[PDB]
Amino acid sequence: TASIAQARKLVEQLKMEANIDRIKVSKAAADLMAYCEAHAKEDPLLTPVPASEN
Amino acid sequence: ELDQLRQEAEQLKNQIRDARKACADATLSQITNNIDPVGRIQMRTRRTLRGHLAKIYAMHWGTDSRLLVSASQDGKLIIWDSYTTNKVHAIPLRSSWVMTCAYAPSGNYVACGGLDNICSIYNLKTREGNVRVSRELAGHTGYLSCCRFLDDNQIVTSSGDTTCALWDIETGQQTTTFTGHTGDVMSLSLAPDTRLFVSGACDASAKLWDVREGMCRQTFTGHESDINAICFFPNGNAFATGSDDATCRLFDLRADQELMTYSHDNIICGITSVSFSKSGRLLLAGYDDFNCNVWDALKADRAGVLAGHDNRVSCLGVTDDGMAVATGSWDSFLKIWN
Amino acid sequence: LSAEDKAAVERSKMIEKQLQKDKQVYRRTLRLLLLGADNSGKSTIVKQMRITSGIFETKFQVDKVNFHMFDVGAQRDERRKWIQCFNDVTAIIFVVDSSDYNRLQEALNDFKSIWNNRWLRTISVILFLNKQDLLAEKVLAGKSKIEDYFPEFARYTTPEDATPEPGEDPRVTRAKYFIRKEFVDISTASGDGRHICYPHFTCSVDTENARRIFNDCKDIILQMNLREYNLV
Amino acid sequence: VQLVESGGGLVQPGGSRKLSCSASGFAFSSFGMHWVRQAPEKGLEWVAYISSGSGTIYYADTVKGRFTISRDDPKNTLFLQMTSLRSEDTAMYYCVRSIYYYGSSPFDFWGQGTTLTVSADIVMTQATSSVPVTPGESVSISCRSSKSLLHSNGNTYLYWFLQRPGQSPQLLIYRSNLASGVPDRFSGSGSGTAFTLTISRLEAEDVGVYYCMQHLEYPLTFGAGTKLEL
Amino acid sequence: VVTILLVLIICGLGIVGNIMVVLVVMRTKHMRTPTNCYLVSLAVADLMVLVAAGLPNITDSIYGSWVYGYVGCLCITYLQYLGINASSCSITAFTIERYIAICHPIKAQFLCTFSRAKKIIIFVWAFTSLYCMLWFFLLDLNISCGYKISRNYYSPIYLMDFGVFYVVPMILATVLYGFIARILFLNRKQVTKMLAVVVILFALLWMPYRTLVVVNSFLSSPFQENWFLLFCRICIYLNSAINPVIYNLMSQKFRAAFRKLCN
Repeated sequence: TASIAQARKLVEQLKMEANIDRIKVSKAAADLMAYCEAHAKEDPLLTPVPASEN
Repeated sequence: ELDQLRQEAEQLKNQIRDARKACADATLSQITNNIDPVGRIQMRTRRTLRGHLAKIYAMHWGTDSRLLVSASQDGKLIIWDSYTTNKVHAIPLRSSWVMTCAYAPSGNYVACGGLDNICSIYNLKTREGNVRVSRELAGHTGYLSCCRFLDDNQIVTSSGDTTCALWDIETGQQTTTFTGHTGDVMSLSLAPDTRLFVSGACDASAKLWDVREGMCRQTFTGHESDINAICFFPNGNAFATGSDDATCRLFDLRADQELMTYSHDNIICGITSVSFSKSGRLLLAGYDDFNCNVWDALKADRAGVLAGHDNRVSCLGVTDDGMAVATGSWDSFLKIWN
Repeated sequence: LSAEDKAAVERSKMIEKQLQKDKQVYRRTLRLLLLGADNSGKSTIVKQMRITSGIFETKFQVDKVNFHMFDVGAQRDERRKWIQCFNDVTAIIFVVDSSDYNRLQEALNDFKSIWNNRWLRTISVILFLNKQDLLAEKVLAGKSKIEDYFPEFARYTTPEDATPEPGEDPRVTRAKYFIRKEFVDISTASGDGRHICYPHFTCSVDTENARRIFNDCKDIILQMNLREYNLV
Repeated sequence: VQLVESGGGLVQPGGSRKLSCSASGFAFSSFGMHWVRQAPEKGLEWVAYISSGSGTIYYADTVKGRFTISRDDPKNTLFLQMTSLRSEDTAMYYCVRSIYYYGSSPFDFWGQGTTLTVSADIVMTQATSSVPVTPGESVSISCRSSKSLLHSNGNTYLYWFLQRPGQSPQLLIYRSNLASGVPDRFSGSGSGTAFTLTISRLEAEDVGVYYCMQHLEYPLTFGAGTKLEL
Repeated sequence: VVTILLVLIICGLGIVGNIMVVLVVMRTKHMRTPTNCYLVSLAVADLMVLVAAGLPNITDSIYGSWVYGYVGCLCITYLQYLGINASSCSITAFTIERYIAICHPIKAQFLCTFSRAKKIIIFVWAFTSLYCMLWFFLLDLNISCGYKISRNYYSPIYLMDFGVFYVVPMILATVLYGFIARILFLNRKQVTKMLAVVVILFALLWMPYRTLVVVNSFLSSPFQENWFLLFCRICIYLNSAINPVIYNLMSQKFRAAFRKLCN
């Protein structure tokens, strides 16, 4: 039953994946931007820190 | 049976696609156009490592931002002191073709592996001082691509057998095994909670597995080539995927789809590494054009370029505190930028 | 300068000396990649080159120089990813069952895949057509004809510049030369000179097996230096 | 892990003697060796140090010329040859291993040592030499130094060694960073000038002499030592 | 004035060639090989020997006098000698490298490395500088740059310039290239031609001046005819300008790097 076996396995996988909630992209993008702006000062790569902190 | 099951699978895929499209209210660009520009991030080389012998093929930052683990294709691990540039540890590996290395979150264990198909975890704080083989675990029928420590007793690994596995150090066996992918798993990345982790394989897709149960809660299927790098966002709600098509894609666990595609026409060489900063604004990705790039995770604009290396960049990593960024290339020279 | 930092610098210098001593050997050694399907006699080749492990390293010394041959016969079928790590190696020895005509198509497909690879584009691919005795016996028995699988074999003329070995039947010579010509055509295609094949008819008992590796690697390094050292 | 010393005994003034130390249970070459003397009814005192691979050697200003340290790595052994032994040389010598790198704990294992009887660096001064205390209470030993041990790198080059009756000094702290094999009861605090060793809960195994050591400059100097009894 | 124009155009060709070679081997990423190091050495040698030997001769031919003064003439003459000697030293090193790589590929892949190339080029440059330092003490004006002591006393020095800097390197180059051609024919149809052209050009362009300086160091009447000195200068300039062209432009790696710079 290898063929139908993997078929039903992937079917159940797609099913359990579809049951997961999916919010719109706007809220996700807003949350990402907020989290990025929250740690802006704590990112020496983004905000060049003075030579005294390196 | 087989025909009805194939039809049901196709219908489920179409339903998932329609649901993902309905939630696609807009792209990340529309919302990231009002944020102020990030400007140019001109990073300069603060340290230069000249100890590696063969092509550097792996690296990682441990809990301490001062020690840097790096593996070379000659079967040699080196824990460098990023600050003083000194060599804190040197481990000769029994396997020459090492492609993965990681530094445990406790600073006492370091994992490695590759074509040997055996994940070797060495201990650094041994009473004997010398580096000893703590646990050389086997069971994977394929080359090891990446290693990541979850604690001082468990470690997740990805092998060429298309199946990832969480092993226990003390027991030396698979704490759990995940269902195989369509292709070989090439990269791994742990979430800040350590409960879930996303993994990509040769197939154009990435699966979000759970450490508690061996099931991929989500499966992204957006790409046009084989994924070679993947890294989690500092928050844990999104992650960037890099493939050999010279294009990165920022997928989200909450929206369950790609948010932005970082690509450029002048970039034709594939990607080998991806990493974020402590904040996530700067997405760093190593390209096969003998240089690394740093884009804006939100604006997607070219923030900086690192052309210090002379060979194909193999791996890169940002410190846990974000003070500097290490980059190991095939030129046997690892460079730290800041 | 602190004392602990000085001790750490001394430890770093010692580790550098160790890494240099190791790089000495790593540089004085030549890396070779052995590739071949299950039907290929790569196992018998390793057994003859005696001058869950996905990798098998074998060191053998010839003419006072070492060779580290890497055999990979315990991994997944596809090899487009883990093959990239084998760049900058000395040579790639491709094995093929030249006797079994059924698997010859798959062998040529694998050879073309390994040759047109983007990462191995600048890596020579040594070719050993092992199992010549079985090929000779089969082509002499006449029960299995290459024409059944390759139509060109029916309209293929024996090379005029050939070098038939003493005691070889015309059919054996013609078959081996047709195989070598097919391999050379698959190789030269998009070769550009940066990498060339080295077809060599290897027997099942010929002790001069590693000698072939030496003679091929010498010319390979010569050609690679003619370009890097600004000769050609 | 063992460091067994030998060669001690009685020596006449002006004589010589080769104190040997056999090391086992670890890579002897990977650890630098320190010969430290302890006078009878007194505290510790650093004598000599030999780095890995014999790449660097140091001696105390008072022991230069007479004592010479060497290490045989093929046999994993250490030797200290003393010549023109003076009367003050009567003391017990200990060999200690130390590996220097970020996150390490130099001076983590102290050998048993051997007794040999005859016939401007930074100084560490402790306020109290003996403090009476019973089990259950907490102790706070103080330590003062003439030079700030806070180097430009930020590391606190301060070592605490606890010597118990019949045993050798045991490492408690190498840099507030607790040492290996030591319970969390011991803690360290203070600035680069003053230092404080705090024991939250006393036990019958804590009685002994606590010595402080500075590692900013290679020439070392141990303190007087604070004693804790039942 | 046609002579001035010829010298100027030859110097310009040499300068542009050397600058392009330098930009090709330095600003490029995959040029960290011993051959490229030897090429950079030869380029920075022959360019310093061209700019330091072209502009003074141009000025002497235009104005008819030496205007650089005493210190200036000393400095430029020292630079000229240093460059002329470093060119031959780098040619010798590169010929030895080619021989080791062609006739000894196995040993070359192990011994010949970029670090050893830096070692060798630095050593030969230091030796050349120490050998040329003698000109600081045995040189003076006569207003034209000349020699303070009679030309006879300079016979031991110039002889070396002909003995170990012309005869030794020429013999080494020709023998090494002959062995390379022998090994190539006995396993390569054009490499032998390029090596033969290199040998012929080197010999025919380094014979004139190396022989003039020698004959003038023994004859009672130093041959200082303007035409012969001009011919020798032109030959030196042509040789230094074709060095970065016959050794680099006639190669695949240099062409690839060039096309990369202008991709």
